[PDB]
Amino acid sequence: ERPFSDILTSIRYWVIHSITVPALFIAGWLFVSTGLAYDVFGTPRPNEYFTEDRQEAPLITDRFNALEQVKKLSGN
Amino acid sequence: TGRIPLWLVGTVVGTLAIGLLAVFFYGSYVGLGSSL
Amino acid sequence: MEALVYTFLLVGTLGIIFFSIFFRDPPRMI
Amino acid sequence: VNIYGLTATALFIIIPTSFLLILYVKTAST
Amino acid sequence: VNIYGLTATALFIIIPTSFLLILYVKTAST
Amino acid sequence: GAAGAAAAAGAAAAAAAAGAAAAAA
Amino acid sequence: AYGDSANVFGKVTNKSGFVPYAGDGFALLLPAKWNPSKENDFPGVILRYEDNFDAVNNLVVIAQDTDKKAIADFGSQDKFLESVSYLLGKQAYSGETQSEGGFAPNRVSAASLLDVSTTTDKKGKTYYKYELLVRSADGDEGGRHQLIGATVGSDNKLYIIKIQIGDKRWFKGAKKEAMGAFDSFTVV
Amino acid sequence: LTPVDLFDDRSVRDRGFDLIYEARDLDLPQNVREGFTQARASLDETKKRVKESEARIDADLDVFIQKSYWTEAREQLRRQVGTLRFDLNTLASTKEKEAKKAALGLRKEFIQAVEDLDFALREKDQASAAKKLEITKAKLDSVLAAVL
Amino acid sequence: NIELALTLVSLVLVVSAGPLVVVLLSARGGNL
Amino acid sequence: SGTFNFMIVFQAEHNILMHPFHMLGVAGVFGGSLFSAMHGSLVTSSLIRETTENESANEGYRFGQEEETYNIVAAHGYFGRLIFQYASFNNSRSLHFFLAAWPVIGIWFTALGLSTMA
Amino acid sequence: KLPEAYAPFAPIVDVLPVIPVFFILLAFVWQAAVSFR
Amino acid sequence: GLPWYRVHTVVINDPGRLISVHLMHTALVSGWAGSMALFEISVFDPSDPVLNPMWRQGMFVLPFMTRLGITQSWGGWTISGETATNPGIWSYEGVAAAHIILSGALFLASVWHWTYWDLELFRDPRTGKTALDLPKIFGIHLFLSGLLCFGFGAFHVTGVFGPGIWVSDPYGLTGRVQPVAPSWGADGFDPYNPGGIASHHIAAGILGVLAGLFHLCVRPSIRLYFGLSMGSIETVLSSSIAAVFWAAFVVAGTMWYGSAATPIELFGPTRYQWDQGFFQQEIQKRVQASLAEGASLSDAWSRIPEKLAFYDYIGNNPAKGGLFRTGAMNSGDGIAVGWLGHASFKDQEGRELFVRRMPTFFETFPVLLLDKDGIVRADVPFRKAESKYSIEQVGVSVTFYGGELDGLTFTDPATVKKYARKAQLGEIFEFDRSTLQSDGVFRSSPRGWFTFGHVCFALLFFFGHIWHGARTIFRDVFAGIDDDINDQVE
Amino acid sequence: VTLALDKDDPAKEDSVKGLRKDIN
Amino acid sequence: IFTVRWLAIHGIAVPTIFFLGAITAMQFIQR
Ligand code: CLA
Ligand code: CLA
Ligand code: CLA
Ligand code: CLA
Ligand code: CLA
Ligand code: CLA
Ligand SMILES: CCCCCCCCCCCCCCCC(=O)OC[C@H](CO[C@@H]1O[C@H](CS(=O)(=O)O)[C@@H](O)[C@H](O)[C@H]1O)OC(=O)CCCCCCCCCCCCCCC
Ligand SMILES: CCCCCCCCCCCCCCCC(=O)OC[C@H](COP(=O)(O)OC[C@@H](O)CO)OC(=O)CCCCCCCCCCCCCCC
Ligand SMILES: CC1=C(/C=C/C(C)=C/C=C/C(C)=C/C=C/C=C(C)/C=C/C=C(C)/C=C/C2=C(C)CCCC2(C)C)C(C)(C)CCC1
Ligand SMILES: CC1=C(/C=C/C(C)=C/C=C/C(C)=C/C=C/C=C(C)/C=C/C=C(C)/C=C/C2=C(C)CCCC2(C)C)C(C)(C)CCC1
Ligand SMILES: [Fe+2]
Repeated sequence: ERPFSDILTSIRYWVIHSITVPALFIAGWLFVSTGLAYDVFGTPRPNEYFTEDRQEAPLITDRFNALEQVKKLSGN
Repeated sequence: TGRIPLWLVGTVVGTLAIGLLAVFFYGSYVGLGSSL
Repeated sequence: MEALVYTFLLVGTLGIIFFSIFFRDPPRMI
Repeated sequence: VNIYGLTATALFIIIPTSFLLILYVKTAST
Repeated sequence: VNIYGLTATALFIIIPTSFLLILYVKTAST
Repeated sequence: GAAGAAAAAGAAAAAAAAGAAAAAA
Repeated sequence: AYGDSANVFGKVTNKSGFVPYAGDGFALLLPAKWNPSKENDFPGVILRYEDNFDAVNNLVVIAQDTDKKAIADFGSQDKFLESVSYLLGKQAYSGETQSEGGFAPNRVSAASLLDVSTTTDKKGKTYYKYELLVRSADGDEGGRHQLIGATVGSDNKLYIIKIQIGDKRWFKGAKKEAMGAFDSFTVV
Repeated sequence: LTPVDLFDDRSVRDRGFDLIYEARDLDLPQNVREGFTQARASLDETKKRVKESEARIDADLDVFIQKSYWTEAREQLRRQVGTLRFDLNTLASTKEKEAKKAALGLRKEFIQAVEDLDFALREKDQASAAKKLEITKAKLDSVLAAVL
Repeated sequence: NIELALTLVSLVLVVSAGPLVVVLLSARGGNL
Repeated sequence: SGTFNFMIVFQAEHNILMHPFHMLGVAGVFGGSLFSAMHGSLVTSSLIRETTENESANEGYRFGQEEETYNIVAAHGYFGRLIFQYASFNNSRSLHFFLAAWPVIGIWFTALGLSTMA
Repeated sequence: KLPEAYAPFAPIVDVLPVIPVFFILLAFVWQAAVSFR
Repeated sequence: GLPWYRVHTVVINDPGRLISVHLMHTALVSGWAGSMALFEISVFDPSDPVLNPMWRQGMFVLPFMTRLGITQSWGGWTISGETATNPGIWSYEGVAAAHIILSGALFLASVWHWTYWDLELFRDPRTGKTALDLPKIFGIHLFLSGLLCFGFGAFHVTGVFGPGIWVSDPYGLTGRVQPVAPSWGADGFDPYNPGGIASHHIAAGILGVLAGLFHLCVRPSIRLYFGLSMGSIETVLSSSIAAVFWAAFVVAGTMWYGSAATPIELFGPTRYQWDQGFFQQEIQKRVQASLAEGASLSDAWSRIPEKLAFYDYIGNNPAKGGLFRTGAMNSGDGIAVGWLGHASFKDQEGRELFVRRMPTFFETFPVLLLDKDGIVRADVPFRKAESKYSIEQVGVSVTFYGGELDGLTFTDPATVKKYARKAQLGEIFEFDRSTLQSDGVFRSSPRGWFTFGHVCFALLFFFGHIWHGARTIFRDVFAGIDDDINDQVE
Repeated sequence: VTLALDKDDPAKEDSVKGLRKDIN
Repeated sequence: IFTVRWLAIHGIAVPTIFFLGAITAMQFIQR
């Protein structure tokens, strides 16, 4: 039953996947365009790479105290 | 089953797959990672 | 000295190539 | 040119060469 | 301790040792 | 931003209308 | 994690290719693709940026305290550069050679002064600006262009800028980054 | 350990040094880079080289022909003469429209005399090249009596 | 930017114009 | 070692690793080594029991025999459950064309990639 | 650029070179429409 | 008949020849152990244990005898650097002979089990065919294993009856064989605690006895008999090969990282001690302990042991080697003779300078002289045409403190560059390239060679686990598949 | 003159003295 | 429909269209 070619040619597939598929594309568009992707993953925005303390690349350089150090490297 | 033709699905879905790929080459020359 | 050893290993490899072609175990059919 | 490598080359030849010759001439006579 | 005598001893062993082993294991399988 | 959601909500209601334009037929 | 929106469909903030800088007593516009180097070549270095691509392309400012109030008090421009000739380095090869081509005997490097000027700013202080091409016996980068400019500030301190650009990069667009940084150098 | 040495080369840029640096920055137009704008903007620099070009033709090209120096006469006609086509258009584009056709018509036949002198110098025909040169100098004076 | 927008309109009217032949010829007639 | 100098100097002057035709050539020799091990193991794992455990299984094939010494249906029906059923080749003639065309087309590109960087 | 009596038609011209890539794709649409017979 | 790679499977069916063929392998392994220990004693140079120790000389199995108490020899010498007044029977040569005598005894036992293969013990009752009771056989051998484990831990290591193991200080200076006490807290799992080794083998020895008593009595499940194929002598081979590569990753892992079971006076320092500045920090900790109490420079650097300065050297780093740079570490840079001092660098502005040491990756590394705050001030430049950090212009002099060049200063710009390129390699030493005709490029320690074998063996034994686990689960289809096997598709 | 920390910083910089407590 | 074949495709296809919406908005982030 349903061998991958009566699904793609069925209209009930496209009365679902012309609504959920664009609303999921827009959900991915708004995850980044609202800046939330910069906050969840901690990637710096293009105005966040260099604070006034440092003008160089960060260096973690400390194992067990890295959690509060990367807060100081990022500038929070 | 057969309500829409499979070749018209594969044309249209293939077109905005080539169309989405052209956005990835458009965005490779402008904005982030454009070297300008 | 080692160049004598190098050529002996190269001549010896080309010897096995000569025997593997002209003295191969012939494929018997049926 | 060392004492090791000149005879390690000769042992890596002759000990596996002759071992395979022991098994082949055993087999080719059967 | 020379390069000759240490490997001439090893060749006078292994080249006639294995030759006799080629002929024996040929024969003992017959 | 807003215009990234305005034309997004436009085709969210256009494909809902065009998806119903053939669902009424 | 402060939530600021991503710059979708937005206007750029810097296409000038220059970043304004303000140290202590001076201000200049650095080449925007250059980054700070942790090197002190010379006594008196305040900042020293180098290119990200190769470390030959770099600039450096030098603030020496002096007893003189005007740059004319150091003599003329020809007598000034021979005092500050340490900017071009030192020949660390005191070997004897006559097989290097286009040089004097025992010289594996030969600086050539190409331009001088006496430009000023809106404050009134005159500068001594220089333009050299320092060739070497191996001839790396096709030579090295030097952009030396010097002045004494309002605190009796000699501010010297030196922009070094390899000649290979000079005709390929590092003249625009260097001259734009060299003209922007103003000591307040 | 010795310092590096300076040399007074502040007048090489006044003569000819900063000329290959103008031909390598890709921000200038190519008419500025190839030397085409500077020839059109200053009329006297073309008027200098055109009088110099006939000094290379009326005096310097026959000498290689009686001694039959062909590859020094083929390239005498291309080295400093190698701007004369571009120069004789700039000096002819300063005239009236019925004077420009008189100028470019004389300029067109001097081209046909040099290209016939070149072919005479190409098959090493000394009896023809010494004859094609006197035609070439006559068509040269007809252009230079029109555009300057 | 109208010069960029017309280039997109000229793209869509042509990128459809090939399958427009194939769709129409499939519906009416059918000798493809 | 002269080859190794040729490769190292090539990557400095032409950046061969970042060229897509060398990327396709690596995909042809990594795919061609994957597919050699893939096709080589499915055939080896589908051999009909012809010999005992005291003699090699390579004795079970006779040169010139007209029967077919392994089970293509069992080989296809194994790679079908391994990833997907329609992701396999039930056609052994279509299998061996793809087995030839993946290295040959990949090396065709890296031969042209080297010739475009020429 | 084009002659200025044709420069409003320059948006159409930028689409014109890629058209023979669509001609090889149209052979695949036509063969998909007959189901690759 | 059989192929060449399948000849040893004549032993899979009869257990008597399986005894005889493991006995011959056991005779060869202990026959190697005595023969390698005789070879290492015949080439070991026990003269300088401070600056030419056993790991410096290429001794591989001599640090394994010395790890478990054997410190004395029948030539008078010891390891700690004194004369043995009573070597006893358990010398190095006594143990090298005890493995050869065992090698011939195991040899004769293998000849016995080869001829008398058809023992009644190997045939089970009331079926009469050769069979082995592998759950109980495992229960016997696990019981003996935990009995030796508890015996080695409570008696040999703890020093209750045996001698003990090697214990040293953190810095590899004062190291002996002394008994340890077991440590039963959380401290016993710190692997640099030797007390956790004794506390291991007691606790794992007792549990291995109690587990052995389980597998002697409780027969396995039937569902777990078939699922692990217990009736085959190869499902114990696959699981044992799985046991011995697991062990060989742990064993080579603790050898490379260092542990209390791998002392650095026996196996050399680790690569993480050069990288993390382990001995350099302590050498500076002892100079600053003397400059703070009131002392001179040259009187403080003399108080550092010459053995401690030898650990702070890139040539004794095990990761500065080569795969075919064969032999002793002394064959590379020479036999170390004396510590040549501590090179201290000053320029013409009276500022100290510090050579950036060669990192472990670098075959070659440019010499840089940095200040206190970490800024490069002098180097040996590659281009000398227009330099600005040359030693000649900066005016770098070098003074030594302690060692053979104590109180001696070098201002010659050729001499200073020679010792600046030796100071990136660590502390400065004087070698001899004439005693062994040394090549000039470093080797790896036995700590690096042991790790190389026992990860290459642990990785090849992953494949042997894969092969022999596959031959048990797929034992019925080893010679091929059935003809009607087409029911597995739709 | 020099601490043991900023002697092992310009010489090795991977030092276990220089890496720990380096939040200052 | 929540079957194994449904969870196989939509484990792949649902985040794929989510990231393709994300990556497409990244082409228009200027700076
Ligand atoms: C009882 C007789 C006996 C004794 C006292 C010794 C004593 C010694 N041998 Mg010799 N040896 C013997 C028999 C003996 N050997 C035999 C029969 C063989 C042939 C197999 C060898 C082969 C041999 C070699 C090849 C070497 C030695 C070495 C040594 C020395 C150090 C041992 C060492 O560090 O091992 C360390 C031992 C271990 C780490 C044990 C590993 C066992 C693992 C950890 C257990 C895993 C399985 C276990 C069952 C798991 C369950 C545990 C629990 C649940 C029950 C020491 C002098 C070394 C040496 O310096 O000699 C020159 C050396 O290199 N021996
Ligand atoms: C895992 C077990 C283990 C291991 C590897 C070692 C290893 C070692 N122990 Mg320790 N020990 C252990 C368990 C262990 N011990 C236990 C359980 C005890 C408590 C009983 C002790 C108590 C102990 C003491 C008290 C001493 C050692 C010593 C030694 C060292 C020398 C022993 C040797 O090399 O024998 C190697 C032996 C063989 C390879 C077997 C040889 C077989 C012989 C030669 C065959 C012939 C037998 C006989 C002579 C003939 C009989 C004749 C008859 C037929 C008439 C070595 C480091 C000694 C030491 O370090 O002193 C410096 C020492 O004094 N051990
Ligand atoms: C209170 C009692 C006590 C005490 C103090 C100890 C103390 C110790 N035990 Mg023992 N032990 C005890 C009871 C005790 N044990 C009992 C009752 C058992 C059950 C029989 C064991 C079983 C046991 C085992 C099986 C092991 C120890 C180990 C250790 C050591 C741990 C520290 C160490 O070296 O880590 C080092 C060891 C590890 C970090 C183990 C991690 C294992 C890794 C994951 C294996 C990696 C290989 C794997 C295939 C991964 C693929 C390769 C990879 C590169 C991708 C230490 C000596 C370990 C040891 O001897 O190490 C030398 C060890 O392997 N113990
Ligand atoms: C796990 C096993 C092991 C380990 C770690 C060591 C470790 C060590 N041994 Mg010992 N040794 C062992 C087993 C081991 N040995 C065995 C089994 C024997 C008996 C043959 C010896 C005999 C022996 C002697 C006689 C000597 C050493 C020496 C050494 C040291 C130098 C290592 C070296 O040069 O490597 C060399 C490593 C390589 C060349 C890389 C091997 C890579 C593969 C195996 C090459 C094979 C490829 C190819 C098929 C070979 C064909 C080429 C042909 C021309 C030969 C080192 C401490 C020397 C030493 O310092 O003693 C003081 C020394 O003189 N060993
Ligand atoms: C405890 C370890 C162990 C044991 C007991 C066995 C035992 C067996 N294996 Mg397995 N195997 C192992 C490890 C082991 N293997 C590992 C680690 C691998 C991965 C390389 C394999 C891969 C393997 C394959 C692929 C096959 C076997 C086969 C066999 C069987 C016959 C072996 C034979 O005739 O060799 C004959 C070998 C020779 C005549 C010469 C081999 C010479 C090589 C080059 C080694 C040189 C010897 C060297 C001096 C010793 C150093 C070894 C080192 C570990 C110390 C036998 C049941 C065969 C089988 O199952 O048959 C049905 C088979 O096809 N084994
Ligand atoms: C690629 C790896 C691999 C593969 C394919 C096999 C395949 C096989 N093994 Mg082997 N095995 C492996 C690795 C592997 N093993 C390792 C690393 C070990 C430990 C040394 C073993 C130990 C082992 C034993 C002791 C036995 C087998 C057996 C078997 C067979 C039956 C299947 C089975 O029980 O698997 C074993 C199951 C697994 C490998 C899956 C376990 C994975 C768990 C869920 C992960 C837990 C790790 C944890 C969550 C991560 C935290 C640590 C992290 C920080 C690093 C089969 C031939 C049996 C056999 O031969 O029967 C005939 C048997 O007796 N294996
Ligand atoms: C000089 C070359 C470069 C040097 C290379 C050195 C390394 C060589 C390595 C390879 C050695 C040979 C491998 C095994 C070959 C084999 O089994 O053949 C099998 C065939 C059997 O075929 C059968 O032989 C029958 C005769 S009989 O059965 O053998 O009596 C015959 O009747 C029948 O027609 C035929 O089918 O052998 C022959 O045909 C003739 C016998 C070959 C004898 C071995 C030669 C050994 C090499 C010596 C060469 C000189 C070396 C010194 C100078 C450098
Ligand atoms: C005591 C110290 C240790 C001494 C050890 C001495 C003995 C060691 C002998 C080991 C060698 C045995 C190998 C026999 C090899 C052999 O007999 O092949 C045949 C063999 C199996 O063939 P069959 O299954 O048909 O067996 C039939 C029987 O007649 C074989 O006994 O193939 C393999 O076992 C797999 C490995 C083959 C690998 C072949 C070589 C592949 C690489 C070629 C490299 C050169 C070309 C590439 C250059 C770029
Ligand atoms: C009879 C007898 C006797 C004697 C005994 C003896 C004498 C013994 C010996 C023994 C021996 C003398 C042994 C030896 C052994 C050795 C070995 C066993 C080796 C091996 C090797 C190997 C195994 C190797 C491997 C490898 C290679 C190949 C290379 C490198 C890598 C590796 C390592 C892997 C007596 C009189 C006492 C009395 C009693 C009886
Ligand atoms: C713990 C201990 C120890 C050790 C011990 C041991 C380890 C032992 C071993 C033992 C052994 C290990 C033994 C063995 C034995 C063997 C035998 C006894 C064998 C015999 C054989 C035979 C008798 C054979 C015969 C024959 C021949 C020759 C040929 C022909 C056939 C026949 C079979 C008849 C010590 C001392 C340290 C101290 C004390 C305690
Ligand atoms: Fe095939």
